[PDB]
Amino acid sequence: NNKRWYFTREQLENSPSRRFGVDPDKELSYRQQAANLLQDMGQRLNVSQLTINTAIVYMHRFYMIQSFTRFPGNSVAPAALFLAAKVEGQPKKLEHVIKVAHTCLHPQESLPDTRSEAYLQQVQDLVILESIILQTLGFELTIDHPHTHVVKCTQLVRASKDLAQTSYFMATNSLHLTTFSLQYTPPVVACVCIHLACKWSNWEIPVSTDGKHWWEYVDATVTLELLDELTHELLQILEKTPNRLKRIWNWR
Amino acid sequence: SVECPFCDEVSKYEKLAKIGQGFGEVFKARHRKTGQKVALKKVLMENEKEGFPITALREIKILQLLKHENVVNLIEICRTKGSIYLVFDFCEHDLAGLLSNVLVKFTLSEIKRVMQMLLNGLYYIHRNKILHRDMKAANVLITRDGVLKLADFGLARAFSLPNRYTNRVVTLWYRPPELLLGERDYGPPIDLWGAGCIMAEMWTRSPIMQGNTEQHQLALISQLCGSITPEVWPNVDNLVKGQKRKVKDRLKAYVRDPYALDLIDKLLVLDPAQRIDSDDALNHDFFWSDPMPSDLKG
Ligand SMILES: COc1cc(F)ccc1-c1ccnc2nc([C@@H]3CC[C@@H](NC(C)=O)C3)[nH]c12
Repeated sequence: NNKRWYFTREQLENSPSRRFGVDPDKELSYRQQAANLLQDMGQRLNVSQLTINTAIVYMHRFYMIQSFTRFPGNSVAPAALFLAAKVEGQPKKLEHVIKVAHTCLHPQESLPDTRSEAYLQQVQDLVILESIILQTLGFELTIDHPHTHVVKCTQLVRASKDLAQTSYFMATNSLHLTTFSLQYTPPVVACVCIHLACKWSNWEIPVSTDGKHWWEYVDATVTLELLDELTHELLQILEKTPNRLKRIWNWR
Repeated sequence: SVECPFCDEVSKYEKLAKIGQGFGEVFKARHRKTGQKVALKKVLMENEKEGFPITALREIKILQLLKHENVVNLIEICRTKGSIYLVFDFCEHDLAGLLSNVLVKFTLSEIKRVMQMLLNGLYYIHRNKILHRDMKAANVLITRDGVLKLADFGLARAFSLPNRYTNRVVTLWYRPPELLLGERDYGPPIDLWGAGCIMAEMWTRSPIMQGNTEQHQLALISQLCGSITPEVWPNVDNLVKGQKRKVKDRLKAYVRDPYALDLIDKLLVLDPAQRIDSDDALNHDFFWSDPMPSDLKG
C-alpha cells in the first residue's frame, strides 16, 4: 500500500513499544540513539549518508511493527546498516560490520577470537536479525529521501551554496531527530527543510510571477500552516541537541 | 513467535509440481483458498556467507519496479517458519516449449503479435533504466489468454550514463558480439540482439546460432552476420576474415515475409550503436502491414 508506512499521530502514540510500557519520550530517545549508532558505524565503515539514511528509515519502520523491549536498537542498527549497504550498492562484509559495531558499542572491550563460539554466535545473530528486518518490512527496501527533492527546490529558488548545504543538514537531522519519515512524504519533508533553512539564514523566497509560493511547485498538499507547524517541531528538537545547531550557526 | 504482518508463510500456497528445468527450485502452486495458480521461486542459500543474497535483493528491487502487461508479475515474497520465496502470477506456457512443440502452429499475424509484445516489454524495462541480460525463448512466457511476459530477472541490473558492468552475462546462443568481444560498457542493445535471435526462432523453430564455446559462437555469428570489421563496426579494433552478411539469405527459406526478414536483419546488426532499438523496431513496417498483428489462440 501507498499509506502502509505512513502513520497518524494516534498510530504513533499506540506503538508496539508503548504496548510493552515504553513511554513516548523514551521511545523517541531510543530512535535517536539508533540513528546516532547508525551514523557512527556508517562513517567508520565509509558508507554514504544516503546508506545511513536508508538504514535509519529501516529502523524507524521496523519499530512501528516491533518493540524496543524485544529488539534493542544496539542489535537492530548493525543489521539495518548491513542490509542498507547491500541495497544501496555499497556492500560491506558481515565480519566488517560486526568488527565496527563492536568497537562503537564496546570501545574498551576487545573483539573475541573469530574462532570462538561467542563470535560465531554474534555473526549468526546479525544474519537472523537481517532476516527479521526484511520480513518486517515485507521486503520493501527502496527508500525515497527528502534530499532528492531538496535539489529540485534549491535550484527553483536559486539558493546559495550555503542555503542548499543548510537544507541537506535539515533533511538528515529530520531522520535522526524526528518521526517525519513515518508521517510525511519525502517532498513534504523537503519543503520543511528548505523553509527552516530560509528562516535560519534570513533568506526570503519571493512569490512567483503567477502569485504562487515556491512549495506549490513541489507539493500540492503543502500549506504554510503545516510548514510553520513542522519547522517549529524540527527547530525544538534541534535546540535540545547539544552542538547540532552550532554546525550551521553564523559565527561571523 | 515474532509479528510479521507483511510476509506471509508460503504454506498459504499448495505445491503442485516442480517446473525448475532451467538450476534452482521453481514450483507451480495453488493458493489454498482461491485456487489462484502461482510460480514459487525459492531464494537459494547454498554457499551464502554474507546473509541475504545481494543478488536476490537486486532482482526483488527490479521486479517491484517493473509493472507492465508484458513483464512477469511478482505478487509478493513469502517466508517459511528458514527459506524465502518469490511468488509470481503463473503463465501456462514458455516460447521455448511452444516452439519445440510440433503440434503448435503460428500464423504470420500471431508471430507479429508475439514480437510486438516482446519489443513493447523491452521498451518498458529499458525506459526504466533496466537491462534484462538473459534474453532466451525459455524466459519469454505466454499466458492462457495469449499475453507475453518477460520473465527471469535474476541476472537483470539497472544501468545509467565509462561503465564497468559484468561481461559474464546472457546464455551463449543469445549473447551479442559486444560481450563476446569483452565489452563492459554495454546497454539496451544487448537485449535487442536477443530479440533478433528469438524472432528468427519463430520460423526456424530452433536457436539459429548454437555455439559450444565463445570462439565457436563468434565464428557462427560471422558465418551469418558477416565478419567483425572496423568498416562494418567502427572502432571494433579495441576470428574469420572473408565472411559476408547472409542473414537474409540463410533465413530467406524459413521466413518468406520481406518485412520480417528486414526487421531480423536490423536486430542482428554487429555494431550495438547501429542495432535497431525497441522504439524503431515497433515502428517497423512488419507491424504495420497486412496481415496485421492478431490475438493468440495457437
Ligand atoms: C521463465 O519463467 C520463470 C523463471 C523463474 F526463474 C521463475 C519463475 C518463472 C515463471 C514465472 C511465472 N510463470 C511461469 N510459468 C513457467 C513455466 C513455463 C512453462 C511451464 N512449464 C512446466 C514444466 O509446466 C510453466 N515459468 C514461470
